[PDB]
Amino acid sequence: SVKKAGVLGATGSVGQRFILLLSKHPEFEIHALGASSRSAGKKYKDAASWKQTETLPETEQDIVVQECKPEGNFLECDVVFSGLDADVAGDIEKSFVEAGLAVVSNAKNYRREKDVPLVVPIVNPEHIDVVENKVKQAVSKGGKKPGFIICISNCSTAGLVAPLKPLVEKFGPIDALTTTTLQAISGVSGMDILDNIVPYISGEEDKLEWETKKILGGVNAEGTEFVPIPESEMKVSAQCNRVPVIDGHTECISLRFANRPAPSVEDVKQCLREYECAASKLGCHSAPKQTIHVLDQPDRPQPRLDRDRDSGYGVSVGRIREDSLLDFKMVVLSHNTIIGAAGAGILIAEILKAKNII
Amino acid sequence: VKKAGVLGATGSVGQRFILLLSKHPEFEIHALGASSRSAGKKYKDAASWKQTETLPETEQDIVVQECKPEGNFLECDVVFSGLDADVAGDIEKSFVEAGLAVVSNAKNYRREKDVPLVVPIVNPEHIDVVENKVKQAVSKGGKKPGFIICISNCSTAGLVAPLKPLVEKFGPIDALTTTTLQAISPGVSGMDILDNIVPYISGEEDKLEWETKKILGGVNAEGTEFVPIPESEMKVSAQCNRVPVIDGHTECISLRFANRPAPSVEDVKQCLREYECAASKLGCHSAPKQTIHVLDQPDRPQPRLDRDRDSGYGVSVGRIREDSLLDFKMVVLSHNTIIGAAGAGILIAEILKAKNII
Ligand SMILES: NC(=O)c1ccc[n+]([C@@H]2O[C@H](COP(=O)([O-])OP(=O)(O)OC[C@H]3O[C@@H](n4cnc5c(N)ncnc54)[C@H](OP(=O)(O)O)[C@@H]3O)[C@@H](O)[C@H]2O)c1
Repeated sequence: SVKKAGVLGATGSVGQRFILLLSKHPEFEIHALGASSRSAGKKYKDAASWKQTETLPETEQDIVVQECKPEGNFLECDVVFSGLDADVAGDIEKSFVEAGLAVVSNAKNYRREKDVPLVVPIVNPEHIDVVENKVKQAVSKGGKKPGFIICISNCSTAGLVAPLKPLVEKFGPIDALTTTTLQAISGVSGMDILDNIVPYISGEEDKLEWETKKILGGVNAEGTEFVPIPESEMKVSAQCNRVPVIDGHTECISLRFANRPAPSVEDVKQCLREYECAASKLGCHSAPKQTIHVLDQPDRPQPRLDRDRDSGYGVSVGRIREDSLLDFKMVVLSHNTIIGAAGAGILIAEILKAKNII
Repeated sequence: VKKAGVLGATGSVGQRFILLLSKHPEFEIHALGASSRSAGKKYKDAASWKQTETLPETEQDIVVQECKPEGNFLECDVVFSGLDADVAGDIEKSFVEAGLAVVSNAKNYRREKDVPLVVPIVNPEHIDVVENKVKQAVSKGGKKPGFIICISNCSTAGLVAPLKPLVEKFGPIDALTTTTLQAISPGVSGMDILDNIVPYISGEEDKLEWETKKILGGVNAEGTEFVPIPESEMKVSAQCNRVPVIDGHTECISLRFANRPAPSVEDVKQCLREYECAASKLGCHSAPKQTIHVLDQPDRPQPRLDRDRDSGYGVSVGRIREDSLLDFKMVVLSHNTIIGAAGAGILIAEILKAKNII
């Protein structure tokens, strides 16, 4: 069965990738596209300075970009993805929720809101239960389906937590966590980055440190709001860097378990290679069976040689070994195809589709 | 005016030694050694000049010699070594036994209990072990005994440079992380590194972890051997990466003090600003009096923006801020001219000469 999909901020970078993906999806129909006044009225192909290495089909190319209001075609969408600029996403997404619509957003605005799930779909799909219970209890009493928002974490946060989930399931809570990122370009000018390193990405470290606590966190007794891992319970230290690499974020991570003793390296590696995410078990269309590709070569993963090879995995993980300060260190290569805003967004909608929320 | 030898003169480290010595009035380039397939040839005909700056042509005409203590090598007041580790142990041993003063970049003798491992802007006082030994041999036999001082690689020197003043002021550091983003400056081809990250430098993390504890360690009661900091009292975790950058290693670092409670972030910044290395206080020519350059901009240091401008400091240090796991984190940029093998070696020779060990 085909659900109708809308895209807010459709002309932007993340918006482009949303439409590109949904275009190949057998379960979704691109029904409404939204951007600013500068774009409204134009065919998508004229509204968007297309920056993807892949071209878009003609039928999607001719679709007329609409204003970002819960109106006409947007009121007809079963799910509304959002890559809106944060300057406008606040007001707009709220009115979409108010109109009773299902919003899956990459905007940072509502990420830290207490009743809003912050979801890396290959890691914490269970955090969606909060909206699931709200929705299903509302409709069972005969009332109108409330409308809600689920937020998509960034590629960097998603890369950090991805290997952590199986490890936390098997060996219990992680109380200490470091990450130094080596982040790719995919604005950053050639002037800024060529033969250079910028040891600062604005807001990225606070994002990384705070979001991971919510994603790996829990819910309050009333089951309506999220209770992120408190600071006394888990320390997270991020250092983010831009590097002269076109595609694929690398993270050099360190971790310690709260429960003693630490497992063995082989148990850790075996845990990571064996993990199947909840979304795969639900039978979701865009979910990877295995979310992690464990690599044994001592110089792997590398962004350039493992980008395509492992594009079916959430992350590639290499150099898993015992640490000198915490328990283990390892190297993580994110894959945009799976854990990128667009890929994460579609999977959330599939999870919503299964479980009958949309 | 001291006469200088260079072993493994044709290699990357040898080239840097020769170049830097030619710009130095206190030294005379007196002997050059390399492989037997180089021996008997002018230096320009023996070497593939991989440097940016060209050599004065009078230096180019120097005939390279076999790596043996035999002719011009026997008259050198200091012999610098840039031999590969698979032959260096044999040759450097011969030189020491011939009575010569060896300053080596090779790894072979670094872990020896009696051999100083020196980052001369950090632990020049470790040379006192050699000094007292030479003092002992003069009283006993009349002649100098022959010795090795080992030079730490640029990566270790970068880590330890800002730590020295901190430890002097606030006491020992019991925990320390580093993720490095290391410049090209086996080799490393463009094919490996361009538009890519290589999360592995062979032996690098091991050296970084072990050598730190010795460099920041002490001397036994008799002043005859080195007592590196016990593993339990300083946990050091390194994660080394190669990036597409020509010159200037970046290190993303975290540290915690053993002495509780921690100083403030303001105390730390000013401690680094006020540090003047002891080699500068001795009057050594190559030692930077402003050893550390702290930068206040949120996006600095950057290798390409700061490598020429800060080429006369040991390190530039930026983004000094409170940490959430350990006490503080910060971004460190190394300056090869000062703390690289050649620059470090010349400074050691300057200290040796000032202290009459020659
Ligand atoms: N070279 C140029 O002239 C130029 C132009 C655009 C972008 N860029 C660069 O490329 C990047 C791509 O942009 P982005 O996706 O990061 O962010 P963005 O374009 O500013 O915003 C993302 C999406 O939000 C929409 N939007 C913005 N303001 C809106 C409003 N007031 N009401 C409703 N929708 C609104 C945009 O549609 P609209 O397309 O209608 O604005 C776009 O689809 C930018 O960060 C920028 O650096 C350069």
